Amino acid sequence: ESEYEERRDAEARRVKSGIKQASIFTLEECARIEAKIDEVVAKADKGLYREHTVDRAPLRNKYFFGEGYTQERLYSKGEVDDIPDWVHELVIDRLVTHGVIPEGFVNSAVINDYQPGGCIVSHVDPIHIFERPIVSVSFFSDSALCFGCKFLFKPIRVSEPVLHLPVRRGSVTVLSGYAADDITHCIRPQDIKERRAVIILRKTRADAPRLDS
Ligand SMILES: O=C(O)CCC(=O)C(=O)O
Ligand SMILES: [Mn+2]
Repeated sequence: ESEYEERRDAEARRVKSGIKQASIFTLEECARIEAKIDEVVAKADKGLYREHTVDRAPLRNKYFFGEGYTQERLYSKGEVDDIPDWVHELVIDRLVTHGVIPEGFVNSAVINDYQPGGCIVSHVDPIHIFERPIVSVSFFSDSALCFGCKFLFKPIRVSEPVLHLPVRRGSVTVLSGYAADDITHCIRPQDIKERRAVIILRKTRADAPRLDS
């Protein structure tokens, strides 16, 4: 019934207005990047990174490069590891060549690695920390990015998405405007049925607040 359908669809159009998607990477180019992601996981497992580079959760690990953060604040310089050369060579440079982002934009790369059933709770990328657009490239498997969900308790549930955005393996997702600023996004446990990883590429604001030593 409407007005529900009408009002949901109206906001979904607003969200979509701030979403651009690209492919660019072939599946063979994806497998190559996936091999590098596996190398990062292995290196972290051997404890070869700086402490704040690696954050571990039940079904999800995050790997912070370039900049890390926590009212959110960046860590002091040198607390997380530098962006690996392969992220520049295989991912950032490709997106620059294709005009998705300008040269020198990206100074933060985060890899999220999800096991089946993994998720990330609804949030807005800290607007006082990160410039827009926010760019992500997805790997290993197909999934979906949802907008506007609430993660509820008593009992545990995730509410209905305002927008459900399919994200194929190799998909490039570019968030701006409404989709980046005016609504949350998340990954629902139900949309991670197999291992999936994502590289999130961002520019920190020159005036982003930073912890001191
Ligand atoms: O997994 C994704 O595509 C997005 C993850 C995300 O939004 C985040 O890590 O801040
Ligand atoms: Mn996010």
